[PDB]
Amino acid sequence: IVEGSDAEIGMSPWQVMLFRKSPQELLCGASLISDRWVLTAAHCLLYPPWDKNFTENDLLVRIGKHSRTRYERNIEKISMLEKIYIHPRYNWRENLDRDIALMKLKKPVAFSDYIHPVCLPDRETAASLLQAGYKGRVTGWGNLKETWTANVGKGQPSVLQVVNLPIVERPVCKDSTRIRITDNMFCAGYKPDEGKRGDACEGDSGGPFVMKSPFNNRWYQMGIVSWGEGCDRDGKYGFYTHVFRLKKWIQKVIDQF
Amino acid sequence: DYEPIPEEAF
Amino acid sequence: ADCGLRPLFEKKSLEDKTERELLESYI
Repeated sequence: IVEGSDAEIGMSPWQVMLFRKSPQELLCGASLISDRWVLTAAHCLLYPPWDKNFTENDLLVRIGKHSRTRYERNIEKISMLEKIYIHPRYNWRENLDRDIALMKLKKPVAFSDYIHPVCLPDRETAASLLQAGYKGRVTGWGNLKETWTANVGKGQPSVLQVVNLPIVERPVCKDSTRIRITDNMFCAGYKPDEGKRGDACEGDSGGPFVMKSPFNNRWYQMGIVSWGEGCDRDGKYGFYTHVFRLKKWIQKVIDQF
Repeated sequence: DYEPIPEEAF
Repeated sequence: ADCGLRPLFEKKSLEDKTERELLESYI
C-alpha cells in the first residue's frame, strides 16, 4: 500500500496472507469469507505469462496477522489448502477479466478477536454503494512505493497497511489506460487535482476492497485488488474485481463444494 | 526476511 | 450471519480511526 497508514489491531480481521511455502514469501493478500473459504484474485494463483500456476501444496494462508514478517504466536493461525477454484472465464491472456478465485481450507480456522469473516454484498447493497465518489478501504502488506525498495529505503511495511480510496467514474477509469476495461472491474483512487494520494502496490493484490454499509453497519467486500500500472502514479487508478458481478460463480462453487 | 513458521503451527 | 462485524470494533461499539471518512463519502 502506497501512502496508507498502519492498521489498528483487529481492524481487518478477514485479512489473509497468501504465503509461498518455499522459498517463504508473501505472494498476495486474500480475505476470509467463512471458516473454510478464502477469496482471492485468480492471478495470484494462475498467471501463465510469468510461469505461475500454483497447486494447493505450494501454498499456506496465514490468518489473524498484523506484523508482516513475524510469526505471531497465540494470534495468527495457519490453514492449508484443500482445493483451489479459479473462475472458468478468468482472462489472463488479455486484461485479467473475472480475476477471482476461491480456496477451500482443509479445516475450519478458529474465529477470534483477530480472525472474523467479511460479508459478500447482496445486489442492493452493491447498487447503493458502488458509486463514483464513495470510498472503500484497501489493506495489505505490499510495497510502500513503486520504486523497488525494501527494509532500508522505505520499501516494505512492518505491519498491515490501510488506505481509504474513492471509487472513480467508469469513463475516467477507461480514459486512464490502454487496457480494455470490463463490467467485471471498477477502479478507485484520487485524481491529480484532489491532492490526497494512495494505491495498492506489489504484494497487495488478491486482498480486499471493503465498504462499511451505512444501512446495517457491516463490512462488505466489494472488490478484490486486481491490477494497476505502476503504483500511486498521477492519472492512474487501481483496478479491482467487481465481487458482486461474479457472486453467482462464488455461490455456485460454495454450494457445490 | 520472514521469521520461520514453527512446526506444530502447520 | 455475524459477518462483517469486527470483534474489536462493531462488536463492542468502538469505531476505528478512519471509518468515518467512508461514511462521510456515502451520499
